[PDB]
Amino acid sequence: SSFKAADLQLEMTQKPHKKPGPGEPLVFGKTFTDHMLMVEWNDKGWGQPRIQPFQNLTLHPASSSLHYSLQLFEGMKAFKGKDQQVRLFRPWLNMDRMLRSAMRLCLPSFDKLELLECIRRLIEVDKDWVPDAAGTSLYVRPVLIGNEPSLGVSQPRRALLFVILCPVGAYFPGGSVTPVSLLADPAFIRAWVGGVGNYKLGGNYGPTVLVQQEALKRGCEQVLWLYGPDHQLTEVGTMNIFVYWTHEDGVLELVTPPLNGVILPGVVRQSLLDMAQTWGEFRVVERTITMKQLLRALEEGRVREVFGSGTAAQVCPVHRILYKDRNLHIPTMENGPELILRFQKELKEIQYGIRAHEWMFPV
Amino acid sequence: SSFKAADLQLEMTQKPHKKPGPGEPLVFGKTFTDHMLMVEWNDKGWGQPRIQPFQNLTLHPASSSLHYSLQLFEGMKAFKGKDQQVRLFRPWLNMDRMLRSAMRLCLPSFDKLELLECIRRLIEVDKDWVPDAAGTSLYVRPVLIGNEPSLGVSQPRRALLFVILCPVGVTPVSLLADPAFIRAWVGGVGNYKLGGNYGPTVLVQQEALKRGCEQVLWLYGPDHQLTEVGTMNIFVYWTHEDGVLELVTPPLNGVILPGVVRQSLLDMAQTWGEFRVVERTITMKQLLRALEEGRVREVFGSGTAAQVCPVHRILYKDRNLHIPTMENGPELILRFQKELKEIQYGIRAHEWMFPV
Ligand SMILES: *Cc1c(COP(=O)(O)O)cnc(C)c1O
Ligand SMILES: *Cc1c(COP(=O)(O)O)cnc(C)c1O
Repeated sequence: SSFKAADLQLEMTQKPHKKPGPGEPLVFGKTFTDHMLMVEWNDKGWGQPRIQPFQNLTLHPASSSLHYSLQLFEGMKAFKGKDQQVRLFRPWLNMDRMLRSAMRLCLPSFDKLELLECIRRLIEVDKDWVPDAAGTSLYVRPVLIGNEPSLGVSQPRRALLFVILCPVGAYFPGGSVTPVSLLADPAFIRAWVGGVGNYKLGGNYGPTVLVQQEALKRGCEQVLWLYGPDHQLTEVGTMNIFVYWTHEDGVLELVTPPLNGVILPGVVRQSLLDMAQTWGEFRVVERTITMKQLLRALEEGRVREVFGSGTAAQVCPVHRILYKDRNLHIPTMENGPELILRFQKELKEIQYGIRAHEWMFPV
Repeated sequence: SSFKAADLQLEMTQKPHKKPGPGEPLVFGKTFTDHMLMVEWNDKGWGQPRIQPFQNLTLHPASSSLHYSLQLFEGMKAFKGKDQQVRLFRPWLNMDRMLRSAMRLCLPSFDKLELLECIRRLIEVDKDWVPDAAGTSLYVRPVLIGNEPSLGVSQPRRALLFVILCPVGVTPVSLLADPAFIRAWVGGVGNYKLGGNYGPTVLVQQEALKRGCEQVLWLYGPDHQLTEVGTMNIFVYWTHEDGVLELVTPPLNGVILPGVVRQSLLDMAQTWGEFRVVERTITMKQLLRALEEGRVREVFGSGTAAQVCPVHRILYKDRNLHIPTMENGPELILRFQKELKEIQYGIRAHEWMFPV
């Protein structure tokens, strides 16, 4: 059986931390709120969920979370409207994804709606920490880790679920959208079919640090993850990739790679697909995109916009790709970027409550 | 630049724990020793290395070790002979591998010989925990984790290196060879002992058990290359297609973890000079043909925990493949086990052993 939100214990902080305040820079994931959610799992099942003061974790040196990466995480945002109302963006999908990640690592199952209610209560306690300035939000970070005090590679008989919160600034401060340049080198592979790249597991990220540093040395901001001998475009850093172009059959379309096992099923990715399909102005498809297809479309002037999608960036433009020592210029910014700006505006209006929408979950 | 063993902080335990005996045969890595090594790193450099009592770690909930798997480990054994002398098996190779793993994850550099001396001093302190019975030893587990209190995916500005010790204690195994499960890929990180390569294997091992097998035979590529057996390297002893008797193991092209036992078996077999010893790709097609022609003598896995482990069956594409390992002695396996034990327990003096 799962832990219940009705069994939630609340321990308030005796020493509250000084809040950043409007005007001061909010660097991504470095500032933390006053409280955290904590739920323990053992042989007898789940314990009662607790909202306790922000504090360090006490782990046994042999904890399987530190030796065999029995760890997963989620990432979603809570937004504060001008009237101080806080709302979460499609959290049910993050709960769905978190459970799939738990099953892949043989970690304990939980009830998705009970966890969501526990998270709603946590954000409610720390509601004053959610910033209200343009483009700002509260990043919610749920984590489930194996906590077995054994060096055997096996299913944990002990686990720990915790949630921490971070007030974060605008990804594009000032409102102006800025593009990223990408390094596309086939020597670096993020995931493989039959692997775990389609799950938000800690293991998929650590190996990317060295690759990102190589991208920075070569003058690029992020990595374009290529897959297969045909160099299929999969991800842009930790974002899903979208290409807005006129296809080889002459039809205007928005394309993104299909969920074949090497793509992480993003919540923003699904939201852009749902939004574009509702408009019905162009074809919306999930199909494999190769470097040779992109190269042919660029020389024929068929590419309008290329972008990445994700919780941190929302919609991020791509203007340059460094491939085979040659610089490929993508006319994303010269085209507005019309579609990116339209997606950003509509997401902003839904997120900050300007538009009523079923996608938003009130806190 | 690096932490020094000369700068070692010693904090001996008060109120020690009860040492186990053969009254209850212990499970692998569940019983721990009295002390542990601990070294902290920050952007200004390494702190003082400490031998302190076995205690819990205190980590910030945003520690990069827990979110982005900035973690690596090592595994080596210490053996106690009849004259009570404790010796480590080729630890210099484990230190080489650990530093390579560290660089791959953008974790801090350290001097390999300074860490080895700190580990020697730690085992020296907990010397009475190392058992002397047949087939028993002390498993040494060094770990290096990222410890930056940031949710940004970046090079950690804080790290933690710790070492814990475990007193630990031939039957063949059956393997599941399903191409649907991939452990590692060329261009990936399967050739490094990173925590991230192990968590995803738990469900695959459960699938092996569900299908009646004991371990997983990891296949790679369109030609179904045999890469690893569980957390062990794979060896095949056969008469190859050219009619020559040989011992083969997959090469270090990126999908194979460079095992210390693997290297030791290759070195030992090369020194004898009785048959051909090579590093070459082994495919399921080659194995199937060799089994039908009666050319396979023995197949086994190698690693610190299991040492030399016989394989008697492989379940591939819903077909059972009997490997005649046990019906061929197992001559080579027994010879490897005998010679390793002689070197390990100090019956025969060798340069491979590091005295504690
Ligand atoms: C987190 C992530 C995404 C985007 O997911 P969102 O749910 O949209 O935040 C895409 N790709 C990778 C590799 C990711 O880790
Ligand atoms: C640890 C390990 C080995 C064996 O290495 P040894 O140094 O010989 O202990 C082989 N393969 C994998 C996947 C391993 O994790």
